[PDB]
Amino acid sequence: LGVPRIKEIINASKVISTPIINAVLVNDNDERAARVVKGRVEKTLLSDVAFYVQDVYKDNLSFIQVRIDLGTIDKLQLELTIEDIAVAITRASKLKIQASDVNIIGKDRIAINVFPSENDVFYRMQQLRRALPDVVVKGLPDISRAVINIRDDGKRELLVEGYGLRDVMCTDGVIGSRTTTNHVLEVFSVLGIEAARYSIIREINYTMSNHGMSVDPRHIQLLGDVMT
Amino acid sequence: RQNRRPELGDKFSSRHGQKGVCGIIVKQEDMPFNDQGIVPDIIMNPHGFPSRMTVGKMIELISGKAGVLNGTLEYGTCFGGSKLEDMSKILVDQGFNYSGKDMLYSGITGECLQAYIFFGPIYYQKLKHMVLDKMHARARGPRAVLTRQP
Amino acid sequence: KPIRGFCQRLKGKQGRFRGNLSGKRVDFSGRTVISPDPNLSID
Amino acid sequence: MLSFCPSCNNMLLITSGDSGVYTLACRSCPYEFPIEGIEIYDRKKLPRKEVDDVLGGGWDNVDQTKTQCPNYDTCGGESAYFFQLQIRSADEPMTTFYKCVNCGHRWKEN
Amino acid sequence: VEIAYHKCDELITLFNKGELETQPGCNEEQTLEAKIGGLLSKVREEVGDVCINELDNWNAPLIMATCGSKGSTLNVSQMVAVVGQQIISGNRVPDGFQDRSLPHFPKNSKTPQSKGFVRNSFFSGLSPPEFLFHAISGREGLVDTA
Amino acid sequence: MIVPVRCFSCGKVVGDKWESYLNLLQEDELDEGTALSRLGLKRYCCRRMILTHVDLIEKFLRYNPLE
Amino acid sequence: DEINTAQDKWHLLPAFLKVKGLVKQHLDSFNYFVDTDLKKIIKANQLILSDVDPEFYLKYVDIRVGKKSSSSTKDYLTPPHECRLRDMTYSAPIYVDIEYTRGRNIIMHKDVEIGRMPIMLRSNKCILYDADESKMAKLNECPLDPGGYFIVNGTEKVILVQEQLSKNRIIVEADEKKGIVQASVTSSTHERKSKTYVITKNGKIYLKHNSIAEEIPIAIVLKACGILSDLEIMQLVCGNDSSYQDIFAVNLEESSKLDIYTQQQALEYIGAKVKTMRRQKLTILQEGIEAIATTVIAHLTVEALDFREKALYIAMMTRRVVMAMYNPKMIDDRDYVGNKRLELAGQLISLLFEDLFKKFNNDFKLSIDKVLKKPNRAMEYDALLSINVHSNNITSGLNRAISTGNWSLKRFKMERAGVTHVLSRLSYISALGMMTRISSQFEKSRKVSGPRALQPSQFGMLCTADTPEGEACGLVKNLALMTHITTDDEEEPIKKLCYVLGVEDITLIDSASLHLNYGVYLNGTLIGSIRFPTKFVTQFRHLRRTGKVSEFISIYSNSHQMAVHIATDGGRICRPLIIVSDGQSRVKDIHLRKLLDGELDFDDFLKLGLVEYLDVNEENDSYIALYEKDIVPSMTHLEIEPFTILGAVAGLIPYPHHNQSPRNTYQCAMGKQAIGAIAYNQFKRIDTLLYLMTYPQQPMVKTKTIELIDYDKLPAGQNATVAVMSYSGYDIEDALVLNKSSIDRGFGRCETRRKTTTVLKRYAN
Amino acid sequence: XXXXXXRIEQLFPVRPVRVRHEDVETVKREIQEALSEKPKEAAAELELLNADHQHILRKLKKMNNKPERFMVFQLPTRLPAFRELAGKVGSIRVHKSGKLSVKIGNVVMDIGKGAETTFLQDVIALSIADDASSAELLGRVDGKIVVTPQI
Amino acid sequence: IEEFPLKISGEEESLHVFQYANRPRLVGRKPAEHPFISAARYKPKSHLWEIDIPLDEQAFYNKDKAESEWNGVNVQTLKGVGVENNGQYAAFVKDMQVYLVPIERVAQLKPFFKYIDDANVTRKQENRLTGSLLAHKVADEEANIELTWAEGTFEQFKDTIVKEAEDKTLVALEKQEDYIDNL
Ligand SMILES: [Mg+2]
Ligand SMILES: [Zn+2]
Ligand SMILES: [Zn+2]
Ligand SMILES: [Zn+2]
Repeated sequence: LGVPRIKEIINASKVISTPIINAVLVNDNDERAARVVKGRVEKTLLSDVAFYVQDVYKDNLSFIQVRIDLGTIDKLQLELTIEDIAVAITRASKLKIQASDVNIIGKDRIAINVFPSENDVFYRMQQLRRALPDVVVKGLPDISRAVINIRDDGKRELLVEGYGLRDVMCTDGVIGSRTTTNHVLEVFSVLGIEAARYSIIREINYTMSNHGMSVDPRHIQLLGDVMT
Repeated sequence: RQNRRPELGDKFSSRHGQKGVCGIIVKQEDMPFNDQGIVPDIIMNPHGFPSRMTVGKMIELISGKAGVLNGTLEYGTCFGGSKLEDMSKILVDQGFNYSGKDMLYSGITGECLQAYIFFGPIYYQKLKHMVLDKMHARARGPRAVLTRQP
Repeated sequence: KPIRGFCQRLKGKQGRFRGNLSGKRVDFSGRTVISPDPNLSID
Repeated sequence: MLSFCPSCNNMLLITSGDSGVYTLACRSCPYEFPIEGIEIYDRKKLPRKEVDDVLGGGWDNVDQTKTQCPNYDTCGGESAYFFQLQIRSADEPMTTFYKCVNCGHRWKEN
Repeated sequence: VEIAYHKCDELITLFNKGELETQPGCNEEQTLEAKIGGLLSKVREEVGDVCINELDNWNAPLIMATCGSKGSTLNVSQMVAVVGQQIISGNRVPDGFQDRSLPHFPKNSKTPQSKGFVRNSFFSGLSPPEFLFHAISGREGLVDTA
Repeated sequence: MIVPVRCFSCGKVVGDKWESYLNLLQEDELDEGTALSRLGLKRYCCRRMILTHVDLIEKFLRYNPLE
Repeated sequence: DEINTAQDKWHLLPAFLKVKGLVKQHLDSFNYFVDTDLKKIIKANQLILSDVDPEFYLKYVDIRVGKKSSSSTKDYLTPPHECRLRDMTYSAPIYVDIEYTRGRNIIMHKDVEIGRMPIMLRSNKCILYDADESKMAKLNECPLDPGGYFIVNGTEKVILVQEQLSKNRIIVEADEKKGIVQASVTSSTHERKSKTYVITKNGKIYLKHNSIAEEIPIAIVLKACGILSDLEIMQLVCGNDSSYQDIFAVNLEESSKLDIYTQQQALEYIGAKVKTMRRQKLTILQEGIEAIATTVIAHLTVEALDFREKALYIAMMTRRVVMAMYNPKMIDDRDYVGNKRLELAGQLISLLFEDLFKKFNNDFKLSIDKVLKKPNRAMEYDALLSINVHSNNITSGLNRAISTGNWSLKRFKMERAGVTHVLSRLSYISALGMMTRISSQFEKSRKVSGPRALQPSQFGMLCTADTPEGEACGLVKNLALMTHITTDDEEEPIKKLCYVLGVEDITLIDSASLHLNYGVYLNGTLIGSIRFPTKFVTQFRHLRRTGKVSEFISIYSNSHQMAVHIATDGGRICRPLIIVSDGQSRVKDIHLRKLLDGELDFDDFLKLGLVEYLDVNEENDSYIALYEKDIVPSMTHLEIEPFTILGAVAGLIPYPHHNQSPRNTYQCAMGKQAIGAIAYNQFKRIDTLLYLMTYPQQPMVKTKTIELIDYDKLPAGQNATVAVMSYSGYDIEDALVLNKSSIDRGFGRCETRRKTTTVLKRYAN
Repeated sequence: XXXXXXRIEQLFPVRPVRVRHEDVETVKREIQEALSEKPKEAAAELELLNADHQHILRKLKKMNNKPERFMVFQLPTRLPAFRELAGKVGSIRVHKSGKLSVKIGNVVMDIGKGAETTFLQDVIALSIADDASSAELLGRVDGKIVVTPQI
Repeated sequence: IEEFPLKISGEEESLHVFQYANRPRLVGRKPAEHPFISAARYKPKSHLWEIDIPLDEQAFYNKDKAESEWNGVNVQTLKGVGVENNGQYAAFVKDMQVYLVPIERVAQLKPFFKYIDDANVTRKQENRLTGSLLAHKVADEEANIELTWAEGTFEQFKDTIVKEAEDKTLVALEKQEDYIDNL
């Protein structure tokens, strides 16, 4: 919130430290109202709901077995049991090495099979085991973390530490009309150049309003206008 | 060798980070005086104390006053030194206020100052930055050969 | 590598542009220590 | 896996032999642990990563002081959170930053 | 201050023997930090309030602070009552030694004295640990400015 | 270097009391305070002029170059 | 009056300062140089040979400074003040004994001067050693002058104490979005290098040396260094902790990923990556090149076929890395005072003279070859006219390095600037504070403020207020009042003692039990493990208190990193401390009575086990009481005097504990600029600039420091009668009102003396 | 330990003994002797040292006539004057309350256990004769012994 | 309240200790089987130990891979250089007396893949050099000192150790105060 923040704003750098997306919600409750949206914006959840992961070998078949715990998926409010976890596993292990047929034996014990210049099968199975409990099953893979905030009232707004504003704007239960990010270039690519200059002016003004710097807003308006 | 009178703009400091230049040099009779006719060599603003929070300077003034009145050099060692109660006792024994605040008369009106003035010796150092070596002025003269600028 | 070429003359804080074109040393100027004066007008 | 041979203590690996046997051969040493209806499983626990409560605010734990904000006409705030920093040379005094408890307006009184 | 120190060491012994109620926004290790810092700041503010309320009419620092020419009630309270808490990098002074700030305190001790709380004022003088903690706080402010 | 002729604040002559003060300290020893009071230095300015003086000329004369 | 330990234990500070003055780091370092390091250089470079005329050699037998064997006295040295006046160098001749063969089988000795050695002021070879102020008067030198600088071409030059990270020691640091790198900057007597160590990706651990083309994976080097079992690898680097196993398993897998390995297969892999050796000994390009690569990978030079020591060192390197990757805050602060060392003037001149002597020997051999390449009439008589002429180069280099501060060491290959500064003569305090001044390592990336903040671990070692302003704010530091810098003592007789005290050698130790007991480190190297780490520490400390090992060796125990650490190297900062045993101090005021009576000088408090030195690392293991009143029976030491946490300059401040700390720092700045008395010979001096007060007065309120450093003898200031009031309106914003007629009577009256030097130079015509 | 990833039992694949991070220290002291299972920073050290005396005395009692057991002793490399040092040097004494001591010479020292060696140890004899070089086996080490001089 | 005498002996005996880091002292409650020894080797002027232990053939041998990858793999070679350490004395109890024999060059033995060495060299087939370089130069140049592993002769050694332990008896005179400095 200081010299580096003003530098970021007036340099229009594409990458900023702490890009915060402020998202207002539709309802007023914690249980099953705002935690649902928070879960809809989360980084990775395999390790969060895997509860173990296996490296299983047999006479001629190999299993990577994981036992998703319904208790965590229910207590932490998420909408996923098996199928979306399996398809996310397919996408992620394809982006890593490959994934053609991810099977589900049932009862949350989804198993991943590997089959084929030697010991490469074991190496790829080990690397799949290592890279497995890190993949995204729920939420946008742009948000490092979300955090429910209180504006000194009974309104529990949530601001996310991510780089995706359109996704958060279009997420269910988030009001897209009032949803702003502190990243000027993110505002520009999603909302327009006029919204870009509005974001510039609000960001600069707020930045110097947190240090007691009483600058007439016309100077900030001229800075935004000459920038956009 | 060159003798140097302290003049306007010469820098002085007082062992507590309280530096500053000579703003004015005034005649002795215009200076305030106490009952014995003691007159200050230096007058320093009270506004330098509250924000810098140099209580050590006040304790130094009181300890130095008690020391000159007692005939002994005092000690202001870190985490130690001459206790303030002892210095106040010396000050009271010699007829002065315990807090080092004497009543002065104005040198220009002659009346009693309506506030008691913190009065006593403080060690002051003259710093190497004299205005005689800093005063510089150029109208026209030597110019850079390459750029034809001063 | 101390060899000062043409582009070294123009680049830098003490180069050509920032050192002589936009900003330079001026005649009829002075500098000394400042002291207070209340009997002086504010202007 | 993370298993090693008893003979040369090198790390054991899975290799595919004839009939696709997933024997745990040890490289660098003639050691062969075949699989005859035996299950080699490596289970490691994973964190639950419980929920995290509302961030809210802990301004009750912040040093206050008796200063009226510049915006006293709008909000009658007699108190202001403060912290002192010396953002000047060591010959100027310290700088105190304020934040009104009634409006949140920040200012620095130096 | 003795009342404040008592609550601080009670929280210390609770945290050490067991587990305190971790604040929602921050984890376990810093919830004791927040509780102790709030309590010490409250005691400093209350002591300074008592000092200022007992200040004399025609007090020079009080007049300068009231008219705004120089200083403030903070400076007056630090000179007279208590230089409250030395804060560096946004929290109390961290361990300069192994799990400890200074070797003049017990190891893994988090008492207010051990982590920067200066009980003394500038009138009474700073004890050597408090003096060092104050020096680091001043240096922290001076740093970054360059 | 050498004792100043006058007190800086009052102008009272203190340069004629340095040797008497030294003799009071050495011969028939007294406290510094009573030795200053015996010489007539009542004011604390005249007291400090003698009490805080450092006689550096006696040390400079050890390097006299025209012996 | 009866001696009270609470208020009379402070006299140990004057006792310490009598024999160990403020300017003693420079003094002791230079004495050590000229007394033993010169012999060390002359015994390293003892003989020079030629390809031709094999029946001929030159031998350097002995080295001396300033003395010949002809007479008991030393040679006449032009005194340092005369050197200052005549713009020459205060130097003593270097005399050697030469064994050069005569053609008719004749063997002789000689006393031949090979140059002038710039002698530090008030050292052993300096003429002002043990002078009684009467010889100082005759030599026109100030008795209160600090000494410890050099006069080269008439200017006073001081080699500032140098801060730098400790060599031969593992430092581990993390980072955000990049990975964890942790180095071990290892310096040999002829080759310095840093074994970098980073995690490239996927939690894979690599060893990154400059001479190695690509970072060798960690399992490869571990297998190369004899530890080739690939379970004991994981045992050494992982122990029994479950998390580290999976943290480490990836680079275990890689070891077989490439091809299964013997020791020599890994050795060949390492050797394939060695860069070059300037195309000499080309016939070494085989598997054997890795032997030199591993020999010159660190300071643990291996001269045999057992690689256990280097293997365990690299395993600890790896395990520290794995700890850091498991969780941060296992890193070390690079600004912790325990992790820094202070190079001194003697060490600097030792390495500089070693380089200059190597140049001199190379050039002497060149001249000898040119002379003896002639076929006929190769008369051997007076083969030393060359060295008589050739002695100027050593003197020229030795003088110029000090004069300019740039030290061009070809052998060690770096260029450093600012090693020397002109000793400041603004004030006596300015000179004394330029002494005991520490300059930190450059290339520090000044944009950040890590090595700019003040650390709690510098308490009592570096002054807490004497840090300069403006640009080098936090980079230049000052020594505290009561401080010592350790000197390099031999490590071999302490390893044997550690083995005697129950430490079992690592070669006797197996991998599976290494992280189950405490491991004993000698200068960062695992020499073995011990049961009863606390008993071992106590017995070692008892041996050191009884004088069986040097008082400067530091022993402390880390519990997080299960290790007993023993340090013997020089450059560690330490301060003395009263030992508190069984809840009581060991001084008990009978020793104090003896001390003020004259007996028991400060050394005897060390011989008697009452006082011991503690470095920053042992202070982790200690529990110091500030006062005798708050000694609880769990504390291990007691402060002699807590005001010693301020340096010499900060001791000029009266009641500094009643001030805000920035005020103390600014007074540390301004006190060096105060105008006053410089020296007893200030009117005999002729300086480029000098400010002198006509009527300086000693402060009415002084401290113990100003009388411990003789500030009351040459004070800089005056006791002004001060009225604290608003007056005349000309005193706003730090402005002062000065009494006219106080200025008339001499208050503040100073003077400036400026010198102008010209030389009537003769010309070729 | 924690969860272990499950013709000759000594030829079965060997996995490391793994202990969780939350309890690495506690199990560490338990397995320092349990891994062998042979046939406060001052008080804890003293009590474990007294246990070391009881174990050391137990082992000397069970080594009285066994024709195969060896111990390795760690003696100081510079013993008190009396290597060409032969004969009787001194005694190892059992003090009251279970504590032991060693009198190597005129001096009195204490005797501890040292690090445990959880792997096979065997002693051999080297006799390289010009006629025939032969290596002779003697026995197997049952434990290390460390004796430390005390001031 | 008893006294147990220790006696030094074995002045000429070269008694080495083998440290098989490859195998535990005891897998279970009982001590582990002492492995059979054959074809042991020692290199003088290098103090290099080579010890061969055959592999079991009835289980876990991978004979086909063994012979197809390396010609000779029946034995298992544990290689480890003896390290000269002082103060390590080997002990046993006979008659309530602990008999000490100094230990010469304990060695740490780790498995050696010389067959992998030879396979690699056969694949690849188609100047003071002092310091650690000289150590390996000596090891691979001056070598081939075959040893004959004669196992079982303990009684001769033990009765010999007793023979030097009872015939000689020496008393100590060095002051305890002098011993501490001698440390
Ligand atoms: Mg200023
Ligand atoms: Zn194997
Ligand atoms: Zn407000
Ligand atoms: Zn006067």
